[PDB]
Amino acid sequence: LHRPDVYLLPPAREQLNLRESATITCLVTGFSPADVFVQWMQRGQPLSPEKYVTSAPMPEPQAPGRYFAHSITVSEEEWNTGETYTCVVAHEALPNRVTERTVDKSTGKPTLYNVSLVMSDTAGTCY
Amino acid sequence: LNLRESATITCLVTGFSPADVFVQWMQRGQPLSPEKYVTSAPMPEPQAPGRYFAHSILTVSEEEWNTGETYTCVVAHEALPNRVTERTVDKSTGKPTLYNVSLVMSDTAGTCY
Amino acid sequence: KGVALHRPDVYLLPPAREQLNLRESATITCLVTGFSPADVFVQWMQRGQPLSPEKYVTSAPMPEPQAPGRYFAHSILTVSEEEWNTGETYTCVVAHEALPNRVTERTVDKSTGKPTLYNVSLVMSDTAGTCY
Amino acid sequence: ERIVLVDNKCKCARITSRIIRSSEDPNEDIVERNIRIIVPLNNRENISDPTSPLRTRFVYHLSDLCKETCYTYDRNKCYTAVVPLVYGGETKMVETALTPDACYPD
Repeated sequence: LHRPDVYLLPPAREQLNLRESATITCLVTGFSPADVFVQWMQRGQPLSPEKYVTSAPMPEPQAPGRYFAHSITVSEEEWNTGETYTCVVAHEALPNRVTERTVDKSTGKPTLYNVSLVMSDTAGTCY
Repeated sequence: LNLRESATITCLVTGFSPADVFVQWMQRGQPLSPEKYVTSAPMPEPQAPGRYFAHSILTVSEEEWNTGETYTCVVAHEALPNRVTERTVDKSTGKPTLYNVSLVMSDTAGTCY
Repeated sequence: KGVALHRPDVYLLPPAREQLNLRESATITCLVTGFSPADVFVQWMQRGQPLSPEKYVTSAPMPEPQAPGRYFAHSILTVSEEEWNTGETYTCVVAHEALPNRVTERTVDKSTGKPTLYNVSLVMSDTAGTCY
Repeated sequence: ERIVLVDNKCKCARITSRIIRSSEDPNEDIVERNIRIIVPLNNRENISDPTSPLRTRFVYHLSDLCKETCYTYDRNKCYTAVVPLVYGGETKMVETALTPDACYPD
């Protein structure tokens, strides 16, 4: 009935410093009706069902009609390369029932920028 | 955050045995009504047989979130030495994010694309 | 009949600032250099309005010192100082067979002539961006 | 490994990101974002029509360009007008070339 919203939550650093594992989730919320599909894709090959756990479409207190759900584990030294752990959502109120969003290890909060921008008179054509 | 309508905060509890944990939200010294947050039911973990995990979701508007507040998540379970722990969040919980901005003005200096 | 159609370079020069001190008149010019052969037509358009031929006098091509094949010529126009004080940009045209279009245009006014002030107010925001 | 996010040449921006592997430390790898822009410094509000005032105020939204009067020119795309030049008796209603080496046929 309406447009689902998907966001990515990287694992917290305090979980990673234990050098034991990591947890990655992409929260889907603000959708109607219920019974929305979620799939986990990595490097183009399907991910095995046991490594992820999917919640149920419970309602949320703010929006009665809209529904929300959840899905979620990797080894600690595997996420360092990222692999971006894509998750795709299939909902009826979508253009092609695909609203893929993904985040890799590089994607996220930037520690530093060193933004070095140049500018000069001899320009105007994007040389 | 970038749509500026509201925000959601999530509290994750992981790796507890047995079941029957308790969770709630403490607001700078006063509790909130239960309906303002949703707690996920206990669920067996795939890898660890005896462990369980659970979620707590609280939605609150961005306009007030632009103010500091505390928004602490408190959990009670028997395994803890004092049976109760808690954590807190804030917009300032980020990182310093060092900048190293450099700017050049002269047209004379050689430029590359 | 034996001359290469070299690119006719065209430059525009505005009146000097010292000339704009007695508030008498001004003098714009356009020069064409490094081309072959001769018989190149040049005139000024004023915002698309053709200009009177008698108001300006052009030169006759003569061989270039460094390159004998290349030729060059000048065109000079005189206008009032308050005309430039009001802006009123013009453009100088070329008519030479070397260019596939045979025509190029320029633009000269107060803004394009030696801007002494640089009001740069660039704004940068949202360093994260939505680029996916 | 440097990944180029967007290379929009109309605004002439090269937004791109990299990951830097640290020393023998836990793999909390840092994230870096190098940005470089180019301003004509001598063009106008309208990059083609010779009537707009000079470029004074510049706006660089680092999310909008990643999808609109883009400032700099392009390698091949350009806009051009027509002159009333007659070239003597033989009438020459010829299209022109506002940008040299950029308005060439392509």
